[PDB]
Amino acid sequence: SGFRKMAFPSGKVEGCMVQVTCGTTTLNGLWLDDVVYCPRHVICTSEDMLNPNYEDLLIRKSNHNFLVQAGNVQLRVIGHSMQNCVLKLKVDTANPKTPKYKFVRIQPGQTFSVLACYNGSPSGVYQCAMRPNFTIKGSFLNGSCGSVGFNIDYDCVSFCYMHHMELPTGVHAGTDLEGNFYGPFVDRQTAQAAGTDTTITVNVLAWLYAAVINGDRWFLNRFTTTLNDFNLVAMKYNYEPLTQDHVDILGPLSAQTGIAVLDMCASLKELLQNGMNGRTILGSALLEDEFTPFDVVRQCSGVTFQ
Amino acid sequence: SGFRKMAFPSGKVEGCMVQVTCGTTTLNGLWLDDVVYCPRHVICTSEDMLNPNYEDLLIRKSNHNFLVQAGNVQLRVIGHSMQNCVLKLKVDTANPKTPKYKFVRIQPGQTFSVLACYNGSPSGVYQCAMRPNFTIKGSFLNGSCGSVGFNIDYDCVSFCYMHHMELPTGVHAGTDLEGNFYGPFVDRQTAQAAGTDTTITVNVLAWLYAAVINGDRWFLNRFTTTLNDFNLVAMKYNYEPLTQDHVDILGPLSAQTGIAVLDMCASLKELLQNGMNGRTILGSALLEDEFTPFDVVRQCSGVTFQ
Ligand SMILES: O=C(c1cc(=O)[nH]c(=O)[nH]1)N1CCN(c2ccc(Cl)c(Cl)c2)CC1
Ligand SMILES: O=C(c1cc(=O)[nH]c(=O)[nH]1)N1CCN(c2ccc(Cl)c(Cl)c2)CC1
Repeated sequence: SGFRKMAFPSGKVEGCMVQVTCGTTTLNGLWLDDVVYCPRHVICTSEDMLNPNYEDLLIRKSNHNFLVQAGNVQLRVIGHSMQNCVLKLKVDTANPKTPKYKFVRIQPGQTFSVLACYNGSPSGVYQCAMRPNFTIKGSFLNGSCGSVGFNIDYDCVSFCYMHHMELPTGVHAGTDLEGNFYGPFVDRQTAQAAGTDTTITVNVLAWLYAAVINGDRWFLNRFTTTLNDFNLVAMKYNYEPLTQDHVDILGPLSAQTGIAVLDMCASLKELLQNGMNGRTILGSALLEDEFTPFDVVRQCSGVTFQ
Repeated sequence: SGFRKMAFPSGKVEGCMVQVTCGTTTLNGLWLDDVVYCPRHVICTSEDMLNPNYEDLLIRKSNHNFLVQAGNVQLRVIGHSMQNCVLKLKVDTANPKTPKYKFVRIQPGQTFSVLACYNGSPSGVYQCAMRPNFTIKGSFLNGSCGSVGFNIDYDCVSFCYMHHMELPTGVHAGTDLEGNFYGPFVDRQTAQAAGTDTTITVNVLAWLYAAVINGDRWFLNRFTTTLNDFNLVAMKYNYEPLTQDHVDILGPLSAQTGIAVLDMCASLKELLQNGMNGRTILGSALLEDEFTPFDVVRQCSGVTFQ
């Protein structure tokens, strides 16, 4: 029993991180087979950042302007190209630690682990969610660009995020591994604003089911509601609307605890309208929305990886 | 910027986990050089658990009653012995992935990362603190015994915890890697109770400094207090007393923010006496005590590992 913010084991990703330097700028890269992936803004200088023209900046570089290091070894760059907002550096050596992997573009509400890195070296791992406004609430300092987010499915690493920048509100923005930003952001040092964020309802319900599984039941009641009555109250508190697909996703947790989804929705309705009265759920005094239904199942039923 | 519950990268530990079976009982082991370390209760059957006599139970076993698997490979056990509450299984092959390591017995209030494992396979990583009552608030299911806790210092893995059991309150108890329990527990399936827990004051203050570093300042005030006046109020709320060594430990965070420790103590005094008024700090509505001063520095100044 117990319930923690649990990240995936990071070892398969640690062996893919490298350091990329172009000029006086150093950040992290991801080395898979014989390609190093990194944010294209590594090629900017201070003069370029407010409004870079990346096609111009790249035509002015050659292979030897890029220094790639994996620990002590230097990797010889033998070609370069740009895909959307990522740079792809072809190197002369295939990474012998390349895991089975794929690239996935995730949707808002999904969770992933971040391996935060500096100078090509892993510093720490943590779990976060992609917010509805396509930012993440990360923890990143100077030098962290190029750190990646991932999930593990069986034996396969699904890369879903590469870190590019911090916004003025202190939250973070980046791309999938094909270089497409999540959200309406661009890789220039202009001032950009994230849209208003909402609470991820299906995740809050998954976490209430985790609470029940761990013996925290004080918030339950005998009422029920309809999807339409619930969504009317949720909109007033800036919660995402609940769909029938969400209800079906929660099926396994409803079955395991014997509490119907629409009954759990009635409890959540009461908690939105009356607050928690200085009581806690799973050790929190706020409603938590960065666990998916799959996170809860995984952690309350015990799945491992190869 | 940002602040997360950040674990150490787990890759150096992942390569040390193995599966140990004795009879019908399987749990996890830690394979370092040519020794596998695991909880000694792997040798108990249902008849033994209420009151095992481990010296008797072990004399009745031979090397071949122990099945050790590292993935697909089976390791041949060529000797066995007991140290306190851990079993040490000598095997015929030295683990080629053995990191630089040491064994440390930690003190209450310190933090570490846990690599939760099932059947020798890593399932997830999370950060926890050793509580003042020598339990940890973990997340562990059936099959998790033998999972380890660790820190990383430069290039060295410091192992500090091996998981042995869950107590009736849902919290967890285990040993250092020389087999000595933390706290007054024993490895028999009797009912054992943990002592009353307290809040780790020096960690709460470290987390308030992290808040200031990230722009959350609403709780600050101009007052100050003395160590003796603070400790009088803290005892009333079940907070650990603050010592001069704690004050000195917080030195680097005091310097970086310009707020004296005893000024921060005056703010904490007000928060204990008046509550948080439905305001939050770093995204929490409770005072958080599982970050040490070193955790905060590491995360708000950017240290990596080799
Ligand atoms: O290393 C960090 C960083 C990341 C973070 O998350 N937090 C933090 O404090 N620093 N930066 C800030 C972003 N920068 C940058 C350069 C050129 C362009 Cl064109 C763009 Cl868009 C961004 C690179 C260096
Ligand atoms: O695998 C878990 C487990 C661990 C956990 O943390 N949570 C959970 O639900 N299950 N167990 C429970 C403890 N058990 C045990 C056997 C013999 C002795 Cl003599 C003792 Cl002391 C303990 C081994 C199997």
